[PDB]
Amino acid sequence: AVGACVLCNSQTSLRCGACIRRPFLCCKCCYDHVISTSHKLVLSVNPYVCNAPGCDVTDVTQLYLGGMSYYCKSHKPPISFPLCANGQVFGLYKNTCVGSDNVTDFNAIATCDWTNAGDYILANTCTERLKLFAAETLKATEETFKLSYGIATVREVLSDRELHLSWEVGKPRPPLNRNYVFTGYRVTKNSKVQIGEY
Amino acid sequence: DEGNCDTLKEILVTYNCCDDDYFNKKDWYDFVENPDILRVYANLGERVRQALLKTVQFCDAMRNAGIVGVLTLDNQDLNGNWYDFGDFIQTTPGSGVPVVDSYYSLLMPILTLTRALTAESHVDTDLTKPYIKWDLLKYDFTEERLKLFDRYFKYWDQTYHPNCVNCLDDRCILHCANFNVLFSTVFPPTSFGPLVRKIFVDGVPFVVSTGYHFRELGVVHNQDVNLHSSRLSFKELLVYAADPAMHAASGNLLLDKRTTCFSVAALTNNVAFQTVKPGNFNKDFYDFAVSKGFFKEGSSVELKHFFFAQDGNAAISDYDYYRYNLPTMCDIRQLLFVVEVVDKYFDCYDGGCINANQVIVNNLDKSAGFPFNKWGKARLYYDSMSYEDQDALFAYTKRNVIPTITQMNLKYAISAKNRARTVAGVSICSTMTNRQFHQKLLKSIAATRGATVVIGTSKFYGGWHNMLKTVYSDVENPHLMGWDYPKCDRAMPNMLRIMASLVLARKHTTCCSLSHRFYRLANECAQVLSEMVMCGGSLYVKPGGTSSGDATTAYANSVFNICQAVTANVNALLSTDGNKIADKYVRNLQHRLYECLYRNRDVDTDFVNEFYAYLRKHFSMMILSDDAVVCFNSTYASQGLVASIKNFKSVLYYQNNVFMSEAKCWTETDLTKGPHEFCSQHTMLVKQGDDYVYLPYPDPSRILGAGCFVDDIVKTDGTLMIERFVSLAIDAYPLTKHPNQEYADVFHLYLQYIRKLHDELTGHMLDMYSVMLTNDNTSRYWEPEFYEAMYTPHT
Amino acid sequence: SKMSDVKCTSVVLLSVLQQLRVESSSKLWAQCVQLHNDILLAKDTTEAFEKMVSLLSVLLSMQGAVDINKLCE
Amino acid sequence: DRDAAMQRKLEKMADQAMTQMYKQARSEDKRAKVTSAMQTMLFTMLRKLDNDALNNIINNARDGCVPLNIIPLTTAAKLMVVIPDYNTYKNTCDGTTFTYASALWEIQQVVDADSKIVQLSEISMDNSPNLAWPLIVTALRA
Amino acid sequence: DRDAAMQRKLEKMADQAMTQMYKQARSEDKRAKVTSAMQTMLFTMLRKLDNDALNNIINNARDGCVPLNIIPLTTAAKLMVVIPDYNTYKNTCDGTTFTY
Ligand SMILES: Nc1ncnc2c1ncn2[C@@H]1O[C@H](COP(=O)(O)OP(=O)(O)O)[C@@H](O)[C@H]1O
Ligand SMILES: [Mg+2]
Ligand SMILES: [Zn+2]
Ligand SMILES: [Zn+2]
Ligand SMILES: [Zn+2]
Ligand SMILES: [Zn+2]
Ligand SMILES: [Zn+2]
Repeated sequence: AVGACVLCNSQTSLRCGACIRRPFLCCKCCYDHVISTSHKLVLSVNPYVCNAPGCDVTDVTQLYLGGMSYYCKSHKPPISFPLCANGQVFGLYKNTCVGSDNVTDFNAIATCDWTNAGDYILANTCTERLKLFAAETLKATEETFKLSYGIATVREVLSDRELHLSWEVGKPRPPLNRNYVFTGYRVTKNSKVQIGEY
Repeated sequence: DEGNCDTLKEILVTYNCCDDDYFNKKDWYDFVENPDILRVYANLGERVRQALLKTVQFCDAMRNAGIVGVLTLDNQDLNGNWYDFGDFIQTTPGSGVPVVDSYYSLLMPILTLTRALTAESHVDTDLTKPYIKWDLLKYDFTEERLKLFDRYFKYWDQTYHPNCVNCLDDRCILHCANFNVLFSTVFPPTSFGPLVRKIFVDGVPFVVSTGYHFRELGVVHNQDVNLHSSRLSFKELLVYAADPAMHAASGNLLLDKRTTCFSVAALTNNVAFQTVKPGNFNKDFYDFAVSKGFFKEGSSVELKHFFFAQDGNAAISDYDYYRYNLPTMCDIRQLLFVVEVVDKYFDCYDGGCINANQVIVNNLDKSAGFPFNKWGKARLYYDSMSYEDQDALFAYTKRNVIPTITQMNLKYAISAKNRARTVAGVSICSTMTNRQFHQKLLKSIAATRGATVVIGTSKFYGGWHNMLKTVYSDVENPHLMGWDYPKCDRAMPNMLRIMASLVLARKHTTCCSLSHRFYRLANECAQVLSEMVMCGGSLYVKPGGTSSGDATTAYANSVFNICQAVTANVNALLSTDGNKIADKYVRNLQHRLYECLYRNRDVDTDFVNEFYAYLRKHFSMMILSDDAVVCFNSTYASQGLVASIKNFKSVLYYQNNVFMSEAKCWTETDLTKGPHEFCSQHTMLVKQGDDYVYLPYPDPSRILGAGCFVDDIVKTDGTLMIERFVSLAIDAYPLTKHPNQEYADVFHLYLQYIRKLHDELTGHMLDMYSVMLTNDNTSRYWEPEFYEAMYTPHT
Repeated sequence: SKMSDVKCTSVVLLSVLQQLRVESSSKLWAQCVQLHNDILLAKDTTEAFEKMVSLLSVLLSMQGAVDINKLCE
Repeated sequence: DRDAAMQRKLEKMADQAMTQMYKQARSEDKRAKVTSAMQTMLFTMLRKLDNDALNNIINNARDGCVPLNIIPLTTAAKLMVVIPDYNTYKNTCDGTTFTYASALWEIQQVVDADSKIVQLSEISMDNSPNLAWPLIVTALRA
Repeated sequence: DRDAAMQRKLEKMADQAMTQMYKQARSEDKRAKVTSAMQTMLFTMLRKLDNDALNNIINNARDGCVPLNIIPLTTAAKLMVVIPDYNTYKNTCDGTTFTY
C-alpha cells in the first residue's frame, strides 16, 4: 500500500478517501490539502477514524493517537497526541517527506466539477501527474454521470432495424446517439440474462 | 510360534503349496526376508474360496429345511463339507436361522493372508481364463461391491452400506471400512484417487478435484462445487494451488522401473538425484580426547555413532521400502471391543474444536510443503491470511475434501546404521486445519502428569524417578518387560490408522455434528494416509501406512500402541484352555469375555469397566508413542492370563504382517535395577541425599560422537562451543555415578574441555583488544555442582 | 589409538573429495561413498587400510586438482 | 517530573506505533506479491495442457468425473521411462519403437544419469559397465 | 549511586559489541578459508597415520607415477598406472613384477 506522493514523489502511505481517486500524498502535502478544502477524511494503511464505538467523528484534526489506535478528543486516553502537528499528519516516512507548495492547482483539480471550459483549459495546461490525475478524475465523473442515468423499456420491436423503445419514467432521456452502446436484458423470472449490445 | 509350528508345515506340504525342502532354508517365515512367502500362502486361495461357497450353500440348505443352530469353525473339513449336528434344534420349515457371528469373524484375517477373493478378478470367475477389462473411466463400483457381499457373506445379519458416507456412527464406520478393505482388491488400481471435472471461471477452463474414491470409505463427493465463477479470492487460490490435479494433468506421463509402487506423473523434464555429504571433524577435540587417555586399543568406550553418507539414488529406494505395506483386513468384533477399552484409556483429557486466534504455532520458519515452498517459509502464509479467511478455510474443509502433495527429504544427522532415513513435510493447507482441529486435546495430553501416555514429562528435576515409581502401581510380582515394532512407520495397516483417527476425534461430541466429523476424517485420510508423495521431481502414490510429518503423529502412534497391547492381552486370555484355571473369578471373567465379544452386538459399559480395571491392576504400562514398558504380574503371566512376548509375536504376525524376533525384547526380572532401556536411556539406581532415586544415563559412545563430529564447519572452533558443550555435559552427568571407570571419565573429559576452551577464549580476546570486564559467571560451568543441581526434585 | 584413527581420516578424506566436485561422475561418487560407509564399520585393521588405499587412489587419480608437492613438503 | 514522564511515555508510544506501521506495510507487500505469483503459475500451467484430447475424453465421460490417473495415462504426449539395468531395458523398451498403455511411441533421446546423451548403439550387453545407470529415456506419442 | 548505575549501564552496553565483533570476525574467517584447511589437515593426518603402503603410493604420486583408476582388491582385476621416465621405471620395474 506504500506509494509515491503525486506531488513530492517521496514514499508515503497517505490517501485522501475524500477524493474519489485516492492519490498518494506526502505528509505536508496532505496537510495542505486537508486544511483548505472540504476534503475532511484521510486514510492511512489503516483508516483514521475514532476507534471509540459511537464516536463517528471523521476529520483527523479532531483526533489524537492514544494507545494503539486513534480517538476523538472525547474518548481519548490520557497520553494521546494530535495527529496533525508541525504541518505533518502522522504517517510513514515523516522525516523524509519533502513536499512542496504546489497545493494550489492540485486543489483546483480536487474541487472543480468539469462543467466549465476553464476547468478543461487548466486540466490540459498543468503538470504531467496533474494531467493524468485530472484525466482519471474527469473520466470517473463522466462514468458516474452515465451511470446516474437509467433504463429504457421496449414498447414495440418493429424489426431488426426499426424499434419502438420508450425511455425511463421521469428521466432525462439519453439522446439518439452512437457512442452510448446499450446493453439489453430479458428477465425470465429468475435470472435476467444480458442480451448484448446495441 | 516358529519354535513349534508343526501343523502349518504339514498342511502346506499336504496340499502341494510348497515342497518339503523349503522349510530347511533358515529364515523363511519372515515377511521381510524372502517376501516370496506370500506366493506360498496365496496358494491356499482356491481351497478357502471353496469353503466359503460351501458354507453359503449349507446355510440355505438349513434355512429352507427348518433348523436352528450355530456354525462353529471346527466342524468344517478343509475340503468344504459340514459334518456336525449335535446341538441343532428343529422348527417349522422355511423358517430356520443360522447364527454365523463367530464364523466369518475368525476367518477375516485369513481372508487376506491367503488372498482368497482374487479368483474373482479373472473373467467368468474361473481361474484359467484371462483377465477382465473394466472400462478405464468407471469410477464407481457400488453395484459390484453389493453383489460380492451378497454372494459370499450372505447371512451376516448386520448391514453394510458401500459408500460409508451414509453410516450412523463410529461403530458402523469401522465395520463398513473393514469390509471394503477386502472388497477393494478385485478392482483395478488405476481407478482410485481424486476425481476431476472441468469447471469454468471467468470464461477460462480448468480441471479441479471435486471428490475422491477411497479404497476403504468408498465414494465421497464435494458439497460446494461452483461452476461459472468469476473471481479468485485468496482462500480459493490456496485451495487450487495445493491441489494435485492441476499438476498431474499438466505434467507428462512417466513409467518408473526402479520401484514397484505406482507412479502418476512427472512435473519437470528431468529427474533429480539427491546425495548426502559426510560431516566435518573436530580435530582439536579429538586430539584432546586421545591425549587424556582415551580411544586406546581395547577399551570399553569407542566410537559407534558416525555421519554416514549416501549416493545418488538412495531416496527412491527408501521410498520403495513401502512394499511391505499390505492390505490387511483385521477382525471385526475383537476390534470393535478393543476400541472400547482403548477409549477408556483416554478418559480424563478434554478437547474440542477451537477458533482461529487461539492456535499457538510453536516455530514458524519451517518449510510449507509443495509447491508453496517456492515463495516463502510458513511465516508468510501465516501472516498473510487474516483470522477471518483462516477460519473460513476450516469451516469449508468441514464440508468437502482437499487432496495434497507431501514432499520427501533425506535427513542429515548422527546415526549408527548405514540406512538413510527420510521425513515427509506435509503441505501447509493441511497443517493449518489439522492444528485447529486437534490442538486442544493435544495440549491437554501433554500437560497431565501421572497417567499412561507420558508425553511432555521431563526427565530432569526428578521426573524419571516419578515416572518409574508411578508405573509400579501396586502390581503383585513385578517383572518389567518391553518390546519393539519393526518398520512401525511402513506397515501399520490402514484400518488401525483409521481407528486411531476416530478415537482422537471422539471428543467433539458437541462442538461438531456427525457429517462434520465424517468429512473431517475423510479429509485426514486423503491428506495423510493415502496421499500423493513427491519423491524427487515426480509424483507417486502411497499405498498406505502412516507418515511422520503431520500434526497428530506421536499421539496416533501412542493410540495404535495401546491397541496392540490390549489385543495381545485379549488373545492371551481367550486362548488359555479354561478348564484348568484354578481361580473362580478370572475363569468367570473369560466366560463373560467371549460372550460379550461374539454373542452380543451392543456396548456393555459395566463389563468394559471391570476389564479395564483388571488390566490397570495387572498390566500397568507407560507409553511414549511406541516405546513401552510394562510391569505385569508374573504368576498370572506364567499361568497364561496376561500377555507375553510370544503373544506379541503372534499379534504382530496376523495384524501388522511382520515378524518381531525375540532378540530385541528385553525382559528384566529384578524390579530394582529398572527398565533395561526405555527411550534410549539406560537406568541406574543411585544413592543421593539419604534416599535412593533413579537416574537416566545415555550411551557414552553417542555423547562422544556428538562432540567429535559436527555437521557444519563453523561449529568447529570453540566460538559457540563454549555453549554447545554445557548441554552435552548436562546430558552426560549421570555417568559420574556409574561404577565402570570410562563411564566415570566421559564426564570429566567434557568438564576439562570447557575450562580449556574458556581460557583460550580469554587469551584471544585480551589479545584482540586489551580489556575484559565481567565474563566471570562462566566460572560456574566447570564445577560439578551446577549440573548436580539439575537432577534434584526441589524445582 | 591406532584403530580409531583409520575412520576419522576417512571422514576427512571423503570431505576433501566431495569438495572437488567428484559428485558429478555418478559412478565415482557411488564407489567412493561405498568405500567410506564400508571403512566406518570394520572391526579389523588391515581391511580398513585396504579400503583406505583404494579411496586415496581415487583422490590421486586426478593430477591438476590438488597440488601434491606443496602439501607433501 | 510530570512532563518528563509524559514525554518519556510519548517516545515509546510513537515508536511502537511506527514499527507497527512498518510491519503492516511489509505484510501487505508480501501478500500482494505472493498472490501475483500464484495466479501467474496457475495460468501458465493451464495454458499448456492439451485441451483437445482432454475435452474429448471428458465430454465422453458420462458425468464429467474421471479418476485422475487416467488423465495423464490417456492425454500425455511424452513418456519418461526410467531403467535401472540392461535387463529391464531389454524387456521393456527395446529398439527404436515400443508399446505401452495401449499406444505406440518412439524413442527420441536417451540421457543417462550424468545428463549426457547416449547413442542407441552404445547400449549393448557388453557395453553395460561404462554407462552410469539408471537410463532416463524419453519418448513421444505416435 | 545514579552516576554509578549509568556507568555500569555503559559497561554492559560496551561488552555486547566487544564480544560480538569477535564472533563475527572469527566466523567469517573460518568460513572463508576452508578448502585449504581441509587439505592441510588431511595430509597432516595422513603423515601421522604411519602406514607403509600409503607412504609408497604417496612418494610415487609425488614424483610422477600416478594411477588412472581405483586400485583393486581381488586377486584378478585391472590397474593402469603411468610412468614418466626411465629412471623411475628401473626404480620400480623388475623383470615381469611391477611393485606398487
Ligand atoms: N464328553 C462327551 N462324550 C461324548 N460325546 C460328547 C461329549 N461332549 C460332547 N459330546 C457330543 O459331541 C459333540 C462334539 O463332538 P466333537 O468332539 O466336536 O466331534 P465332532 O467335531 O465330530 O462333533 C457335541 O455336540 C456333543 O453332542
Ligand atoms: Mg464338533
Ligand atoms: Zn508531497
Ligand atoms: Zn483530497
Ligand atoms: Zn471518540
Ligand atoms: Zn455402514
Ligand atoms: Zn470438534
